[PDB]
Order: sequence, then C-alpha cells, then structure tokens
Amino acid sequence: QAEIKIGITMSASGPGAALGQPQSKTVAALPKEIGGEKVTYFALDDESDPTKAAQNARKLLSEEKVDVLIGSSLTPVSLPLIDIAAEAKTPLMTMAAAAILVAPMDERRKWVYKVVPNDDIMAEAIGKYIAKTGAKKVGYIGFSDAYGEGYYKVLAAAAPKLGFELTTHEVYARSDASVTGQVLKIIATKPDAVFIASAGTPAVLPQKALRERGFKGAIYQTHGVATEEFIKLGGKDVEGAIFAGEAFSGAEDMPADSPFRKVKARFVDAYKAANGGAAPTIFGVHLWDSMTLVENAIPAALKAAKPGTPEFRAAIRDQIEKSKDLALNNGLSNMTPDNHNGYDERSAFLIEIRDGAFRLK
Ligand SMILES: O=C(O)C(=O)c1ccccc1
Repeated sequence: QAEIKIGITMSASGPGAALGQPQSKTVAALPKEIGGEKVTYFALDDESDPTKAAQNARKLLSEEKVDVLIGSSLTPVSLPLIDIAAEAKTPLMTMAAAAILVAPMDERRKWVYKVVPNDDIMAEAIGKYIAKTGAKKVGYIGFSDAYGEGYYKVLAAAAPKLGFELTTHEVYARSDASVTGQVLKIIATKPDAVFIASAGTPAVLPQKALRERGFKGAIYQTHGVATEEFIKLGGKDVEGAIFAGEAFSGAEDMPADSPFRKVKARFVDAYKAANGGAAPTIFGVHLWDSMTLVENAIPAALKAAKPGTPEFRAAIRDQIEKSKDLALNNGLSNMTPDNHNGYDERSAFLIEIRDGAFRLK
C-alpha cells in the first residue's frame, strides 16, 4: 500500500528565490512519519514560473498521486494551481500571500488552504499606521502582478477615509534591473512617505533607488521583505523600514512563554538540525505551518480511508476546514468553510527594521 505522499512546488530559483530556497531547505526538517504512516516528500523547483509550477503540479498529481500538494511561493505562480488541484480533488496548501488565492470562497478554492495571512489584512493594518503618523501624501510602487495590486487596491480604497492620498501608482516587474523612471515620478510628487509592495530581494531596488535619489521620508514595505536577506542586501538604506507582518517576525519581542515563541522554536530547532545549524528565514515557516495543518488532519483522515485514494484526500480537505484556535508562526488560525486563510486583524504585527534586525514597532 502507498505511504502518505506530499508534493511541493516552490520558487527556489528566479526572482522568488529568497522565498523558495528557505522552503526547499525546510523539506528535510518535515516529519517522516505521521499517524503511524510513512510520509514521503516530492519537492520541485518551479523557477518562479507559473507554467513550470503547473507542470510540476500535474506531474505530482498525475504521476506520484500525491495526497496533498503544497505551493507555490508566489502569487502569480500559485494562481493556476487552484484549478489544477480542484480538478484533481487534492488539497492545495499555497505558500503565497494574496487574498485572491482563497477569497472569496468558491467551488475551487474549497480545495485550497493558506497559512500566510491575506494581504488585505496587512494592507489595512499598515494603512492605519501610516495615517497615524500624520502622512498626507504617500507615493506607491509595487509589482505589476496580483501580489502588488492587492496592496494597491486596498490602500487606494482606504486612503480617503484614512486621510491621506496615494500620489502615484507605479509598478515594476520582479526581475527588472531599474526602477529609475518610476522613482523619479514618485519623488516629483513630493510625498511624505512611500509605500513599496514587493517581495524577496527585488524589494531592495526601489528602496535603495529612493534613498539614492534623495528621498528622506518614511518608507513602508510588506511582509514580502521579512527575510534577513533583505536586511543584508539593503543595508543602511532599509534601516527603519516598517511593514505589517507575522508573529514570527516579532517573536523575540513577545513574552518568553508566548505560544508564538514556542511554535517558532519547534520550527527553528528542526530546521537547524536538518541544515547544519543554519538559522531559517520566515519563508521556510510557510512550508512548516502548512505541514502543521496537514499533520493535524492526517490521523482523522486515516480513520476514513487509506493514503493514495481520493477518499483520503477528501478527508484531509474536510478536516483542515475544521481547524480551530491554532497558534501558527503566521498567526492565530481559525478555519471555516468560507475562510480557508483563518486570520483577522489580530494577526497583523507592525514590524520595524532596527539596527539590522526585525523588531516589533
Ligand atoms: O505572494 C507573493 O507573490 C509574495 O511575494 C509573498 C509575500 C509574503 C509571503 C508569501 C508570498
């Protein structure tokens, strides 16, 4: 009989690498037995490319007949996987951020779960903070994709009532070498602050370009930057950046017995043991937390059916939907039939880069 099989596609190369590489390194830390059954992981790089991710998913689903699919790392790469997983009646744990991946619910997103808090929650929280600082004019640059646009649309809708105006809607593609034209346009609007909607190492470019061209005001980013690689590459230019993000990023500033510190230690300890003592970045935890949900669902699913059958996959899908009051590294998660993300505003923590580390603001 087939053991439990988990397929993973992640953006281990391409402009998503700072997200997918940590995920690739987390695979070796994942549990090799659950509910008394062996678990085998099949991990594939999708190169930050939606076409390759779809190919990976179809191979994992049709050839390996995986019980659960996990991925991808990025929103554009993950979007096509929704239909593929639903058609295959296989749960998909996406590791990307945009709300559209699971919300609003529909007959396909019934098959999809999402541990990273929906970007609209984060956008609302950062918008409120920006308003509180007294900023009245806020520049904007973000990725020309559904991740970036999810930030722009929520900020733009909230701006009027918050009491500031978005002075631009500049965009760039993740691999672009330059954003000089966009940054010059932003600077010409003489804003009080600038918002950047980006992720991974590409997020450094617009912030450095703004600083190099004389912008001295506040710069806000997103939880796409919550990797120490961003701090290292960005240096003094990213000092002081603020974003709305996850408990994981603020955990060192929470009480010692906080559940968030406990769930972080479990991940960090396992990751270090599998990776020669190297500390993980947050993006690996999106794989880890996804597997927490899957692991929690498997024992009940095993009472219903054997691994490798549609009935087992359906039981996993049914069970994750019932998960309640669960502290993940990503926040306090409560799944429902209509909410396959599981978070509210209590999941949004304001993070600041201070002295080269992520801190609670
Ligand atoms: O969703 C994405 O495209 C993305 O860049 C991201 C940002 C933060 C956490 C997970 C994915």
